[PDB]
Amino acid sequence: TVGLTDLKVRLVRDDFADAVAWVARSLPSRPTVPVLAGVLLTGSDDGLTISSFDYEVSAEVQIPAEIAAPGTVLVSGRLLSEITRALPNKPVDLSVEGTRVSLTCGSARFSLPTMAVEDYPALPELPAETGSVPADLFAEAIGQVAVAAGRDDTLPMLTGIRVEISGDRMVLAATDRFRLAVRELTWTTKTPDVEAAVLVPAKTLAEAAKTGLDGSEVQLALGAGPSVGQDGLLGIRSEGKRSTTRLLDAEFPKFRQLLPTEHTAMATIGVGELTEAIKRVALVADRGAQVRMEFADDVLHLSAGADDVGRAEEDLPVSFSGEPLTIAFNPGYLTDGLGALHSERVTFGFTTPSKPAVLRPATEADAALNGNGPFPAAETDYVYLLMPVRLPG
Amino acid sequence: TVGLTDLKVRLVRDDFADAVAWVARSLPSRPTVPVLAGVLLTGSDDGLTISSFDYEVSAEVQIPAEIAAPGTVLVSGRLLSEITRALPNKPVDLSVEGTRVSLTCGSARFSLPTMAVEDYPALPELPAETGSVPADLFAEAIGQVAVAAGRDDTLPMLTGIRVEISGDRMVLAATDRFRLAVRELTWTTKTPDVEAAVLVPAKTLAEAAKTGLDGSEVQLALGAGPSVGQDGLLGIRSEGKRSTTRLLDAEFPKFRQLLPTEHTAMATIGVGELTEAIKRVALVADRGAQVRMEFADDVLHLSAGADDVGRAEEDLPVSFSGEPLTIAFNPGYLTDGLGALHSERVTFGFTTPSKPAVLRPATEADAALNGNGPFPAAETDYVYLLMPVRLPG
Repeated sequence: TVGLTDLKVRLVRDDFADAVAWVARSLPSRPTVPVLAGVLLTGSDDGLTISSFDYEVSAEVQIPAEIAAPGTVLVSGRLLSEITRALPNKPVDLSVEGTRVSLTCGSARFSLPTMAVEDYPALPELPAETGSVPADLFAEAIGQVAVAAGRDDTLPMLTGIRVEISGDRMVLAATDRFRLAVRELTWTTKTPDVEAAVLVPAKTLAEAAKTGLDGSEVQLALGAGPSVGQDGLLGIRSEGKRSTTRLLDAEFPKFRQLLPTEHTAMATIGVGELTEAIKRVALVADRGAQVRMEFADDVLHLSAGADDVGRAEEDLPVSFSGEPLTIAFNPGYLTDGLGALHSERVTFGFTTPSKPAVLRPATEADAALNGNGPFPAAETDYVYLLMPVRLPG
Repeated sequence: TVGLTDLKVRLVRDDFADAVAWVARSLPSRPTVPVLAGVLLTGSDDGLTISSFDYEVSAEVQIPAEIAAPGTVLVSGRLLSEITRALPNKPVDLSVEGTRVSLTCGSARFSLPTMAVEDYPALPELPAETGSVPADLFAEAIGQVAVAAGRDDTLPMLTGIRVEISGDRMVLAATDRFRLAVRELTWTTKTPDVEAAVLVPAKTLAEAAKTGLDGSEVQLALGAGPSVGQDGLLGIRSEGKRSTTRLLDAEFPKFRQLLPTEHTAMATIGVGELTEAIKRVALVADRGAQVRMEFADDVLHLSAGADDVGRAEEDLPVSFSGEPLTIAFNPGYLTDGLGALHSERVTFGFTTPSKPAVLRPATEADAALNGNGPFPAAETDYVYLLMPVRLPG
C-alpha cells in the first residue's frame, strides 16, 4: 500500500539483479502509457517487492532487504535492469531524494528519476490455487507445444496455448493452422474432480517457461470448483516469483477430431540424421521451400528444389511399413516438429500424401510393426500433427 | 584458361569447404552484375582453383583434387558456400552436365545451374612482391588501427587504412575524423630502400585480417623500386590463399602533425577497471552520450548523464600527474580505443580539455613520472588519438 515515507533499503546484488531481471523480461516494449515501462519497488517488512504490470502480464518477486525506511518507488524498468545488470557484487544501497532515486554501490552511484506511481495501475491478485506441476517437465511441455503456436495477433485462436485440466491429467495443445502440437502431462490438483480448459497467450506462457519455472515445483492458480477459469487470469508461482497472465477471449478450435485413428503407412527413423538431411536438402530451395519425402522399401528418397535454382536429393535408410508414399512438407515446420519431439528416434504416421501426417516419439511397440496395414495409432505423450503441401503439377 | 572440357573432379570436404568459405566471405552482396555473385572453379593439373572477383576484392585459392577431366565452371557463390558448409566429411565428387553442375557426396547429391562464365571478368594478377610480414602480428595491427576507420563511403579519405613502407618499418594508420589510430610495425622488405604509402579499403583489409592472415607469414605485393604502389592494387598471399584489393584514389589526411609532443597532464590506470567503469556510467546516458573524466589527486571522478534521464558517477584510483583536469569523451570511441590498446594498463596523455587526448599502452617509464610538467610523449608502437567533446554549457 502507498507509503508516505521515502524508501531507504540495502540489498545484495545477486538477489536484486535476479529479481530486476525476471521482472524486466516480463515488461512490454515501451507501450502507449509510459508509466507501464516502469518497475515498482515496494519496500516493507524486511523485504523489497519488485513488481511490473503490462495490463496483461504481471510479474512480482520479493527479496530479503535491510529496510531503513519503507516506501514505494516507480523507476524506468529497462534502465533499472541494465544498471543492476552492471552493478558489482557489492551490496546495493537504495534511497529516495524527493524526485530522484539514488542507488549507491561500492564506488558507483546512480540517480534515476522517479516515475509517477500515482498513475501506475494495480497488480492483479492471483486466483485461487488449482494445483501443482513439476517445473522442468512443465517447461518442457510448454516448449514442445509452443513450437506450433500461431504468432500472428490477427488470429487470436492460434495465438494461444490451450491448457486443459481433467483431474491429475492436463493437456497442452497449440496450433498454427498447419501444425498442431499436443502434449499430455500428469500433475497434482487441489480440486479433486476439476475439469476446465483455458487459452493462454503462447508468447507469455513460453516466456514464463524459459525464465519462470526455475524451482522444483510450479503452482498454477485458476480458481476453485465451478470458478476454475472464471477469474479470467492464470496465476503461476514458483520460488516466490509469482506472475499473472490475462486469458484470451477467443476459443481454441476443435483439435481432437483432427487426430487420425489409423495410419496407412508408418516410418521410423533417427531424429538427428533426418534433421541433418532435411536441412541439407533445404539449403538448395529458397525461402519458399518444400521437402519431398519418397518412402519406398525402407529407403527414404528425400528430394527438393526446382530445376531453376537447383535440386537436391539424399537417400536414407528407414524402418518403413505399409503402402509406399511420396509426401511433401514444409522444411521449417518439419524441423520444428522433429526438434520438439525431444526423442532419439521419430515415428511418422502417414495416411494420405494430401492428408496430415503424425510425428510422435518412436516406441519399441512400433519396432515390431510389419504388414500391409492399416495400423492403429499410439497414445504417445506428445504428438505433432503437420499438414503436408502440394506436389509439382 | 578456358577449357572446352566439362569438369570432373574429386576433392576432400575439409579442403573444399575451407576454400569455398574464404572465397565466399570475400564475395559482395549480390551486386549490379549477377555474374559477380558466382564463384569460379577451374580444375587443372591435379588442383582446383576456386576464385572470386568483385571488381575490387579478388580471392583465389588452389586445392589438391583428383582431376578426371579439366574444366572451368561458374556457380552461385552463396549457394555453393552453404552446400559445402553442409556436406558430410566424405570426399566430394563434382561433375558438369551441360548446363548443370552435379555435386555428389555420400548419400547426398546436388545439381546447381551453371552461371555464364563467358560474362565473368578476369582475375587481376597480383603485383610484384614487396615484402613479408608476420601473420598474427600483422592481423593484430590491422585490427588495432581499423578500429578508428571511417565507415561512411561518402568520405573516402577515412574509408581506408594507410599503409606506409620505409625499409623494414611500416606504419598503419586510420582515422574517422574524431579518432586517429596509428601503429608502427617492423617487417621484411624485398626492395631494400623502399619508401611508399598507400590507402587500402579498411573494410577489405580488416576482412582479410580476420580470415586471411592464417599462416605463419603474410606476403605483401605492391611492386618493385619506383613501381611500388604504381600498380594500383595490393596483393596479399598466405598459405596459398592469395587475394587482391583495389586501392583508394583519395589520399589520406596529414596525421603526424596532429600528434602532440608534450602532455600537460598524464594518467595511468588499468584497462579492465576503466572499461567497466565507462560502460557502467554509460548505461545511464542514451545513444547520444558523453563520458566525463575529472582527474584530481590520483582519483578519477567518472561522471555522466543528465538531470532528466539520470546521472551516474564512479570514483576510481589513478596514477595521475600534472595539472588537474575535467575532460569529456565519447563512450563508444573511448571504449574502442581502450579495447584496441591490447595492453594491461593504459596511459593517457592529456593536453587541453578541448584538445585531443592520447591513449597509449602504459610503460614503466611512465611509472617513474611525477611533477608539474609538461611531460614529453613516448614513442609507443600503437597510439590512439581521441578528440574530446564539449562540456555542459
